[PDB]
Amino acid sequence: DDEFLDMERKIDVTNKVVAEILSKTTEYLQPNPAYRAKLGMLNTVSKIRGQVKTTGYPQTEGLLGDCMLKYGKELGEDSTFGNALIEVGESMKLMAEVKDSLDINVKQTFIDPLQLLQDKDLKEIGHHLKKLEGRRLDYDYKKKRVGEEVRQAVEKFEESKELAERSMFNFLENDVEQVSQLAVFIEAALDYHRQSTEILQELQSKLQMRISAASSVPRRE
Amino acid sequence: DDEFLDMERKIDVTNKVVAEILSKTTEYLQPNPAYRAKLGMLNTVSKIRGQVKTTGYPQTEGLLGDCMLKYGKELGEDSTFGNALIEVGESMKLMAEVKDSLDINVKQTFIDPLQLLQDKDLKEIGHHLKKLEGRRLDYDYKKKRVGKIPDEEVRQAVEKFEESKELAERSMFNFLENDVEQVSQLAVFIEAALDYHRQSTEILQELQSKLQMRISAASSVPR
Repeated sequence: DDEFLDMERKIDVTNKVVAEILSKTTEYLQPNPAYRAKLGMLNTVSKIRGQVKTTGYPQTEGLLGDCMLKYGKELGEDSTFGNALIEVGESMKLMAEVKDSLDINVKQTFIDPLQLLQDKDLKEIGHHLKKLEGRRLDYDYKKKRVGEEVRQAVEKFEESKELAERSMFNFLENDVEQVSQLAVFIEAALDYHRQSTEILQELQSKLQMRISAASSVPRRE
Repeated sequence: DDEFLDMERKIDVTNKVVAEILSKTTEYLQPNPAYRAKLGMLNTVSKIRGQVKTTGYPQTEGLLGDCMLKYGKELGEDSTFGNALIEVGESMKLMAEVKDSLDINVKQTFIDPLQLLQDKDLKEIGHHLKKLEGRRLDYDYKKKRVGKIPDEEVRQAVEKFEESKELAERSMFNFLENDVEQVSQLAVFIEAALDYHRQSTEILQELQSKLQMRISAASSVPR
């Protein structure tokens, strides 16, 4: 009955992390409350929606991209800054899709998975623990003489007791499944950073050249 | 005199561009309004006794890492998931530290310099033009009164009006001629985001290597 209390506190900790990792992650994607979907919407596992943001939100990078492009054009094709702006905004727009993906890939590939874990094994463990605890109470009170009752009460207490140790031990003997999940997250985060590097590197060059050409001519005084 | 009016429309767009980049950049760094302010105050630290770049605010990556550290240890020295959770949380701590540098460095080398372009170069120009509206409004006054006032009454009204138009003109010209320097400021910015992503890719990988082993060693085991 000791292991029990110990395996329990562990699933108990397991629960706290899943929720926490979920919110902390979901937040990592959209730090701004204004552009972070309702929890109700983020609580659904949509195999056709990885959206973590609110309908239409261009993503920060997109907003930084639109303005550089709008105003860069206004400045005319004769201004080095306006033309560079158009190129930088162009890049920023492509930086918004690479982010849209990070969001999506993490929603459906890491968050929803941790959610199915919540809605299945954990919830199941819960009822096994909740039924048990309940079975445990009606027995204490009853084991002090009633009137076929004391009988099928104990047998009910054991069923629920083992059944609670089964699914619970068979989960704390699972671990590795959750660890593989984490990995799925790091992988998704990896493309986002590598792909964001490639775009920025491209832009970096496109800008290093513009400066050079413009700098190899004596600016009018 | 559009050659003039064209230069004004430009300097006009510039500010709209500049101010917009200042807010969008800031929101980029800190989507969460709670720390946008705590970000415009960031200073570069001296490192005589260590390299600690404090921020004054958490980074999402840091938050997340904390939760994994806290419950990972709580799980148990024997738990595989907690053991993995601890290692992953630690990485998150570096991810955060790298985030702090993007904030600081973009603030220092892109936002402050760009705010400076406002508080000085664009201000000086906004001023000369404002100064010219007066001469131009005054000029047109004495002009509407030729024959009703001295000869120097209108002659001066033009000089200070032309000596001004040329001041606002020459001033707009120089700024628009060195915008090369601004594409240069954008280059300092991209360099910042660029650096930040690579050092992030560097951390993630190190961890992914360790995670595989962890997952492998946890499966190539008896039950």
